[PDB]
Amino acid sequence: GSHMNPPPPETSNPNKPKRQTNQLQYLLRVVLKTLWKHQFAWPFQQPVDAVKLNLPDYYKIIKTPMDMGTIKKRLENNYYWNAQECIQDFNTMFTNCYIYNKPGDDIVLMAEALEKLFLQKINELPTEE
Ligand SMILES: O=C1CC(I)=CC=N1
Repeated sequence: GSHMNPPPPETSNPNKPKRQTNQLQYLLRVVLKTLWKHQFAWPFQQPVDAVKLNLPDYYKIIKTPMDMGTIKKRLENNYYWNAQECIQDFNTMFTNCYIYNKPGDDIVLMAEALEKLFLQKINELPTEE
C-alpha cells in the first residue's frame, strides 16, 4: 500500500443516497459475474499498483482510475443510485486501458475481449422496473 499510489476510488459513503434497482442487480449478477470470471479479467480485478509494475507515470496520465474490484465492491455495498453510474465506471476502466497502453498491447487485447462481452450484456440490460 505504497504512498506513491493514490487512494483507491470511494466504495462507501453514508452521505451518498443509494438504491437497489433491477438494473443494478443485473449488473452485479450477470455483467460483473461474466467479466470477473473471464480468463482475461486478472489485470482489471484491482487498482493498478504503479509501484509494483514500475509505471511511475501511470497516475500522471490516468487521473480517473477505475477497476473491476472497485466496481465489485460498489455493487456489493449498494453504492450506486442507478445503472448509468456503474456503466460509466466500466467505461472509464476500459478507456483508461486504451489511453495508457498502445493498440495491440496484450492488456488492450484483453480489455477489448472483455468490452465485447460487456457490450453484449449491456445491450440486454433489462427495462427498469
Ligand atoms: O484465468 C487465468 C489464470 C491465470 I494463472 C492466468 C490467466 N487467466
